[PDB]
Amino acid sequence: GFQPTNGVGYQPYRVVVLSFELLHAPATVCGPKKSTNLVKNKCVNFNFNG
Amino acid sequence: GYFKIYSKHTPINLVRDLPQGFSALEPLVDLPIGINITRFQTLL
Ligand SMILES: *[C@@H]1O[C@H](CO)[C@@H](O)[C@H](O)[C@H]1NC(C)=O
Repeated sequence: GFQPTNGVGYQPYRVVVLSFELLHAPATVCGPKKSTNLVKNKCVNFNFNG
Repeated sequence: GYFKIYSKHTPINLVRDLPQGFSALEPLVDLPIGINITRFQTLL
């Protein structure tokens, strides 16, 4: 019963629901990975693509 | 679950035969289809 004269609660809301599933197939979506700058000619630990 | 393809191209000038020689194939692509394949057919 929406009308323009409304208060805090009796307002129309949009809802979007996300859902996910697991399977033996390969993964298709993931969050991105952060990466440092590169220092050179120094003794350091390193991680390149794992 | 990954389907992988390899390929190469070369010129030949010979008839009704595979010419004797040696080559190696670079990788091209793979696809995450994960669909078991049992049969295939070629189109012309
Ligand atoms: C792979 O074969 C199995 C047989 O147990 C079948 O259940 C499954 O549907 C097949 N994969 C696809 C993508 O159809």
